[PDB]
Amino acid sequence: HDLARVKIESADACLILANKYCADPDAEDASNIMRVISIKNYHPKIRIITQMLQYHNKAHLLNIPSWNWKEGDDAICLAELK
Amino acid sequence: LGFIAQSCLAQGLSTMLANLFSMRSFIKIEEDTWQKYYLEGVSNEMYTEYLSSAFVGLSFPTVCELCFVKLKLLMISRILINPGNGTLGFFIASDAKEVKRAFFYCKKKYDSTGMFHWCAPKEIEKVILTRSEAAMTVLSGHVVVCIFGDVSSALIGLRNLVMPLRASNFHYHELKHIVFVGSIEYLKREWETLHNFPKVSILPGTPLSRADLRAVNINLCDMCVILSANQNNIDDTSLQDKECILASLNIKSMQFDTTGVNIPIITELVNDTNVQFLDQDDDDDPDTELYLTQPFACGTAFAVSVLDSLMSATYFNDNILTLIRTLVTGGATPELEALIAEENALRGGYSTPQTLANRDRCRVAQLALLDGPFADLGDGGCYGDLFCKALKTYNMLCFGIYRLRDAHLSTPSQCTKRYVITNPPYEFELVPTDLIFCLMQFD
Amino acid sequence: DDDDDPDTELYLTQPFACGTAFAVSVLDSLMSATYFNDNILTLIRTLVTGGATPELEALIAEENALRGGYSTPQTLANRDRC
Ligand SMILES: [Ca+2]
Ligand SMILES: [Ca+2]
Repeated sequence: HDLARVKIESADACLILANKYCADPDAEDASNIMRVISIKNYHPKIRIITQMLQYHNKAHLLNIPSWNWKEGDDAICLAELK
Repeated sequence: LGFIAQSCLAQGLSTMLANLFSMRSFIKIEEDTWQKYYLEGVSNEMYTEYLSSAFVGLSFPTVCELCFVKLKLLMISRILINPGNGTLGFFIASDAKEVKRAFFYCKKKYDSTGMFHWCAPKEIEKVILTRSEAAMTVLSGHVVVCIFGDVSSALIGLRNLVMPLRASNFHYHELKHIVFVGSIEYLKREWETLHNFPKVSILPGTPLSRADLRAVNINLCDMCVILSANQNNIDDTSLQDKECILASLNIKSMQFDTTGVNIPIITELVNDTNVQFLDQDDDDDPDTELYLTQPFACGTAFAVSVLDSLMSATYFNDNILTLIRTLVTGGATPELEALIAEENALRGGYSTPQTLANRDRCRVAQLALLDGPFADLGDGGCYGDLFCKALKTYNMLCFGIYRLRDAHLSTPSQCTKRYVITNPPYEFELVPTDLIFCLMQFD
Repeated sequence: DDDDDPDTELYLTQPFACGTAFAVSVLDSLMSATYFNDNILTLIRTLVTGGATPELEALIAEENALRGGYSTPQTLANRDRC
């Protein structure tokens, strides 16, 4: 319902920020996978740009059927890029 | 775990039992969807009453059979499940007032007890499978169980999962091989109760890895069962069930040289709210109850919350409870409970004709309507005709119809999801592409 | 041997301008760029980390481990990258 409030359907993109300074990086990555799953579940077509604290979690989120990197989805892996 | 195993034998049976045990009124919505047929199915409930004088005459079964058309109800002193060849009758009708109509209207290879298969104790190293060894081995129509565990994870008790699968009325060739994929340490912790069982294999790794799931031949497995044992340590709503959702979504997305969505998978959820993430093509409303959801209606999701209703039903009819223990986990004779109390370890004994005779108990199975003598009845459009013909010919008692979601829609669709309908009326439309829940005797 | 000031931003600090210090903070700005140009992020993953092609991403997704194979003319052909 909150996604219906912010109009995800007409939104061109959705940006998920991450708390880089966290006690457990896997926990923050897991919160982000919840965010991504929820947003894709309400709407798979919408673009998602997200921060990734670990590289293998990027592999986990690649396993999502709704995730489609070719068209408009991006994953920014902080460890990989640094 | 018994409900999960029965769903493994016949997909969507856990939903059937859960809806039977929960008390639901009759609801009709005007707009044509699968939800009308599902809501008609869930309205029926489990009941018990004594048979009338008409049914206690020349013989019990013959008078009991085929009389369900006039009674408008279905029947399931000892516990009797689909009998063949003042006594209680277990009825699946809707409302207890109309259920009160039958009475008023008179017009060494096995285990010691013989209930389950048994074999010599085995070492954990004997059944450990590596990716190569699992890959070369031919696994088809088998059971794969993904287990999320750590050192601090509590004991799931997979023994109650493995007993219902290997019952005496199942031949050794008819058995389904069971492979547990997960951390080796946790599986070792629970292996001691498991080493007495046959056809069990262990694969260290994680279900998130696609390589392991390819090695265990998911595309041809009969059921994939996802469990997490760490739910008691984690308390936050978000932290719960993330591994299960990821495993289900990764299995769905996996592609084979076909799409993994058609793979049958059952996932255990501690939090009902997560159920919306299981199916991508589903409308999600938080207010919607768990039983109304598509993943539960199709039998792909199970949660223990529904079992709460049992506490009510068990009070009103004690017999009901034990019948459940007969429909799941195989048979639960008091001698078996006495042996568990004394030893806690299942033990096998030398076969005697008495044990071999104790195999007539029926078992749940799926019947395919496309191929078989009932093909003509499939397009006829009368469920009650199928019911009567099956009862007369094969004495097979059918609980209900496991039906494609989009069959009622005129335009053909590629969806494979099927929902259960319990005790459909006599005048119920029937399509060729349906499954029948049935109880079958030993052969 | 530098003038330190907590008010000074990291990009203006002497050790960062010398290329001897790094932090993930700067990488945050990537999100903004990644929204306005999708392809630019690809260029980043090409300029750093070498060349991670769709095929390599698929292989890592399937296996999570690098694999070596016998050379073929096609494999030796895609070496033109600067
Ligand atoms: Ca009712
Ligand atoms: Ca959904």
